[PDB]
Amino acid sequence: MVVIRLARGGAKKRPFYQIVVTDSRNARDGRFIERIGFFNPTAQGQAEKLRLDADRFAHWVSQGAQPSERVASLAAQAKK
Amino acid sequence: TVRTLTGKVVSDKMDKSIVVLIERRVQHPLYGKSIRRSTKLHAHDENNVAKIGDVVTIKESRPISKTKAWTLVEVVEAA
Amino acid sequence: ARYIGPKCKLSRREGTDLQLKSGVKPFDVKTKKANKAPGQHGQARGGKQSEYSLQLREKQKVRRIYGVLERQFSNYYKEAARVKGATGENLLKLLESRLDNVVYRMGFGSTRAEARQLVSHRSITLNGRRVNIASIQVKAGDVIAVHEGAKQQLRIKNAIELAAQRGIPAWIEVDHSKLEGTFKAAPDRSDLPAEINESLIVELYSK
Amino acid sequence: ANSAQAKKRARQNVKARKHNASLRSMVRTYIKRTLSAIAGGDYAVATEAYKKAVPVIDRMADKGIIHKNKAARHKSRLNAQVKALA
RNA sequence: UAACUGAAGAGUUUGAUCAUGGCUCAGAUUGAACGCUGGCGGCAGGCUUAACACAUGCAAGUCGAGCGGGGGAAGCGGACCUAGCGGCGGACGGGUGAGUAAUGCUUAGGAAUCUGCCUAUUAGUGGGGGACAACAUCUCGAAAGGGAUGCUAAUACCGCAUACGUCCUACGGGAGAAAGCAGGGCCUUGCGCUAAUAGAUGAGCCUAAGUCGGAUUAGCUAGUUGGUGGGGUAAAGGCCUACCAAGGCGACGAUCUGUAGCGGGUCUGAGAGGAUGAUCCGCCACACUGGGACUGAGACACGGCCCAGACUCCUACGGGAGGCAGCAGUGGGGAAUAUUGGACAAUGGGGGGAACCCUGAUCCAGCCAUGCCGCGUGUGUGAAGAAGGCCUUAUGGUUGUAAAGCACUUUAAGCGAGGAGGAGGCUACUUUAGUUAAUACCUAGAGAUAGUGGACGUUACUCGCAGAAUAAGCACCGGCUAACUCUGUGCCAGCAGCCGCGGUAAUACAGAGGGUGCGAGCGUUAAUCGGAUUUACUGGGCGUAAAGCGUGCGUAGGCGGCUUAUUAAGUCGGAUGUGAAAUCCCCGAGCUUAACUUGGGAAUUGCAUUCGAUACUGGUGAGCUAG
Ligand SMILES: [Mg+2]
Ligand SMILES: [Mg+2]
Ligand SMILES: [Mg+2]
Ligand SMILES: [Mg+2]
Ligand SMILES: [Mg+2]
Ligand SMILES: [Mg+2]
Ligand SMILES: [Mg+2]
Ligand SMILES: [Mg+2]
Ligand SMILES: [Mg+2]
Ligand SMILES: [Mg+2]
Ligand SMILES: [Mg+2]
Ligand SMILES: [Mg+2]
Ligand SMILES: [Mg+2]
Ligand SMILES: [Mg+2]
Ligand SMILES: [Mg+2]
Ligand SMILES: [Mg+2]
Ligand SMILES: [Mg+2]
Ligand SMILES: [Mg+2]
Ligand SMILES: [Mg+2]
Ligand SMILES: [Mg+2]
Ligand SMILES: [Mg+2]
Ligand SMILES: [Mg+2]
Ligand SMILES: [Mg+2]
Ligand SMILES: [Mg+2]
Ligand SMILES: [Mg+2]
Ligand SMILES: [Mg+2]
Ligand SMILES: [Mg+2]
Ligand SMILES: [Mg+2]
Ligand SMILES: [Mg+2]
Ligand SMILES: [Mg+2]
Ligand SMILES: [Mg+2]
Ligand SMILES: [Mg+2]
Ligand SMILES: [Mg+2]
Ligand SMILES: [Mg+2]
Ligand SMILES: [Mg+2]
Repeated sequence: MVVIRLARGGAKKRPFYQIVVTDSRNARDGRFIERIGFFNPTAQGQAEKLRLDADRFAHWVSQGAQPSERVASLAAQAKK
Repeated sequence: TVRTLTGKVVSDKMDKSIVVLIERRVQHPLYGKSIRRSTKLHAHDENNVAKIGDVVTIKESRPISKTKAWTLVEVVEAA
Repeated sequence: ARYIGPKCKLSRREGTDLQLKSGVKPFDVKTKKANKAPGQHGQARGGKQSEYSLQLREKQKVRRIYGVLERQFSNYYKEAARVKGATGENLLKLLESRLDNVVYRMGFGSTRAEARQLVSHRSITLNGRRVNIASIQVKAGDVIAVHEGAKQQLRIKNAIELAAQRGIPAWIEVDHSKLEGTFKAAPDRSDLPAEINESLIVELYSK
Repeated sequence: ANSAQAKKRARQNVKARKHNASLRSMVRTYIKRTLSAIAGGDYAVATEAYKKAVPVIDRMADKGIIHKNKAARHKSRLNAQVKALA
């Protein structure tokens, strides 16, 4: 199954997520097919908090991908 | 969308099969002069048309046997 | 780590003032052994001083003016050799933008080794927040201002006199009234001394 | 097997293997009868040994016991050897 | 706008000199180890040696809304639990580098293939049978585990029927599936099951060119190279086999032997090169040693099966068990490398309609100066230049504003108080689409009131309190190389990277006083590149320093006169695809700064495809006469 999930690479105690389309069997931080944005839960000052490219999101959803429950909430949080 | 090579027949002693020799002029990595390099490909004949000393164009295909994956296309200059 | 030892002993080795031990009756007349190098054979006779001792000597002088140990100073040089100016004056720019140095010019504190005691001890409010790092680079527009919580200790009222009578540079817009700084842009290599030679430091760091 | 479900899987493996071997044997048996009729040379006995094998082969390729690409091959190569009888 | 900026020498052969030529030194780096010393925080990193043997716990389950049996609480019915059958998972995630010199990897391209779950679209789901576990009685055994006999459900198994499209066809025709369950009112949605297509994804196969030594290894092959018929595979193919033919590879290094996982990258260097392949990402291989197959969409399966070997363990001698190169840990080897910790709160993974269960992945915490980065160990004054120590022309000089004394300050550690963020959501309570008999149920979306949910965690951070109080060492001082004197010793004791010191004035040994460099570190050993133009492509030599074969002739090879037409292989230009991400570099954004993290670029100048240009080199044809 192709899915859309968050890959976690930041620093210890301050995480930074990539929004990534990938076969669900690969390791969380391993091989992937495409990256379509990013998510920063801390995001001080002039730093972005979320950025999701949505035309590629729609393309992959319609090809059969399954967004996670956090990426499905962030795609509704965006475009708002 | 089918890549081809042109080269000199060097054997035909086998049924339905030639052996082309392809030559290539390639510049050397550290001293950059030039080199003559050669590779012999086993290619597939059908009517046994090509003869030793001939120059022929071959193209790639699916395997035909163990060590044969090129098919003859024409005899460009029969000699 | 810092340096904690005789202050004017390092002034006699370098032959210049080095601006330590700030006082109203220094005139560099607080040692009376001045212009005599330290120790047993201090100025015994002439000195060879051949082409690696002069480079190292002036680098040591610069370092001891500002209180920077060798690792940090090497990092400064490496950063200055990277900017697209010229390695020479980038270094002095980087060294004059520190916190304790900027707060020493502004008059709070007599010597730099006490401007550091003020910054480190959480008594300075850069852009409204009590920072306690001594080497923070101060950029164009930083408001340096004394913390309202210690504007009474009498270490300041003499430091603000000794500051007067003295310089008031062309890149800090101070006023010893409410104790607020407003750092300008950094200075160029015409507002600081010209004995400080830095064509030798670039060749010292490139042997 | 150091788990409960590991030996349950081993246990089911054995039933499945016993049940599959019978059906593979069954397919080979009918291919053998068709082939030993093709040796005889009788076009009619052969076309009647072929009509009793095709349903068995297709039934067993539907259950997954063989691949359907393999049943297709057996059907084609066994029909091209009784057409060449007469 | 930036993404570029680049290159140093010294000592040592002589009485002296110039050259040659080695040796040594100053730099950067490390998964380091050792010695002396040791306050703190942030980020990382932590068996490189024995792919050595492994005690103990944990690392893969889940579903009662597929199915019979059971069980105990509670008031004969509701709820609740689970040994067995059945589904799905266990082929991922995690470890390690033994084998592998090309069936691997990298770069660029292909056909002849299959693909659970997921998305889309089409035709369906009809009616019957016979079993086996559990269970109930026997039964061998110390145990583990079987053995007999009956009895049973099912989305377990097998016929029969019917198939839009699917398979074979000689175009006439022939062949082949499936299963129920749940929630609300037979009819409705859901969740499933069957057949097919094509997308996603994932895997198998092919080709060309690159990928470490050795000729003190020159011949190697006999299913070996090719073809036809048959078998075999998901699929091309000597993959297999019977015949027919005889071939195929090799000085452009075959065969044989040694070593080795490969790449993105990392270190060094001005570059060109040279070393290397820990940590992070991709691919391959392996799982105590060798040989197999089963089940499955997928394995020839790390915590699965069979049988061979070794090896360990229990035993009642009847009989059996096992595989840390998963996380912790033990023994051993070694110069050397950590806790038998916490939670699933977050990101993922498995199962489930959900509730929720599992997860040594992961997120965290403990230990270690192992590295990088940052902070502290106080700040002013202070000339009776106190005493003491050391040198000394005996008076002075130096340690030295250094210390005291006096005046302050309290960063971080400590003791008290407040306190974000990492949690989006879910449950209730209203309301509006949605399909439908339907405003039920069930999927969606809007609203304010509450309830609930953090392992880290005494969190970061903020604010108070007391007092300089709790916090400095190591190497060196003849030249190279920054920095000098005294005493002890007498070629002894000793030092030493190189030159070399030491035989009674030792700036070179040992202590002492002074100084120099670095600083929570400082020295030594080991290793790589540099300096080394000291293997020289960039970029060296060969009369006498090392170096022209004793001399010819000639094979492969390399190179080759002049004019012209043509070709377009080398050469040059443009366009298109590719060159994973991370890393390096440049702008700039969060960390109080900095390390660090991160947005965007630039770069990856290599590869392939295609369209052009013809001066030069090559090919082809035609001419010439200086060789
Ligand atoms: Mg092959
Ligand atoms: Mg099960
Ligand atoms: Mg159960
Ligand atoms: Mg290996
Ligand atoms: Mg069934
Ligand atoms: Mg039927
Ligand atoms: Mg049925
Ligand atoms: Mg053939
Ligand atoms: Mg065949
Ligand atoms: Mg054959
Ligand atoms: Mg060889
Ligand atoms: Mg090896
Ligand atoms: Mg060089
Ligand atoms: Mg399966
Ligand atoms: Mg199978
Ligand atoms: Mg397994
Ligand atoms: Mg194990
Ligand atoms: Mg272990
Ligand atoms: Mg030991
Ligand atoms: Mg979890
Ligand atoms: Mg504190
Ligand atoms: Mg919170
Ligand atoms: Mg000297
Ligand atoms: Mg003496
Ligand atoms: Mg000595
Ligand atoms: Mg430090
Ligand atoms: Mg070199
Ligand atoms: Mg030479
Ligand atoms: Mg000679
Ligand atoms: Mg001669
Ligand atoms: Mg010749
Ligand atoms: Mg030629
Ligand atoms: Mg060309
Ligand atoms: Mg890249
Ligand atoms: Mg001619």
